[PDB]
Amino acid sequence: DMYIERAGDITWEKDAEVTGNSPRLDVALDESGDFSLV
Amino acid sequence: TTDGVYRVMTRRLLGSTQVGVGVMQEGVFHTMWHVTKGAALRSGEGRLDPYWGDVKQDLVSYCGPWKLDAAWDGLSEVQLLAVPPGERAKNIQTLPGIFKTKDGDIGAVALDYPAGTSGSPILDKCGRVIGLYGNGVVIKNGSYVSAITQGKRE
Ligand SMILES: N#CCC1=N[C@H]2CCCC[C@H]2N1
Repeated sequence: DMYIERAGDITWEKDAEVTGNSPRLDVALDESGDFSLV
Repeated sequence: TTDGVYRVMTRRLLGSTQVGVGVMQEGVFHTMWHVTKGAALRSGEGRLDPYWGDVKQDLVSYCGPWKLDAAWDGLSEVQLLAVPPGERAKNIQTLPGIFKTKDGDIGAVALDYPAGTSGSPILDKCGRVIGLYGNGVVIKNGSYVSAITQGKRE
């Protein structure tokens, strides 16, 4: 039995930690909702 | 049922385990299908029943139709409002990459978090939810990249 609990407001935070790269990838999406690399 | 970000928990396994995250907006709860598998949810003493879902999109809404319609502009940095298991909600700013598919391009965020972080919202600079994090792929270098998954508002 699953339940939900509030974790916060949805807001943009000024000066949040900035990380991650921006990869451009060729992908395929199957009928089961799984993404894969082409 | 106040608007905001929520953890999705279960007591079926050892202790209390966070299986995902979701967004309450306009009285509707939004998460990824793989988090709940379409099961009903509890909110305090009340029950939330599924209303719409699609395995291929990997999305599900409760109490009403999908309400989130904002889209990534294809240029600006966004924020993942990550809600990791047993940890406080935290904003992470990033410039999305792209998933190129035979049916069009989708934004993608290259950030890695525990599986139970699935359903955390990705936001634009106006605080609008442009999609949910948690359905993606493992690339060559072993890095995880999530699609920015957004539903359709009928
Ligand atoms: N939500 C989320 C992110 C995530 N989900 C797992 C899927 C397989 C790769 C390792 C994990 N990273």
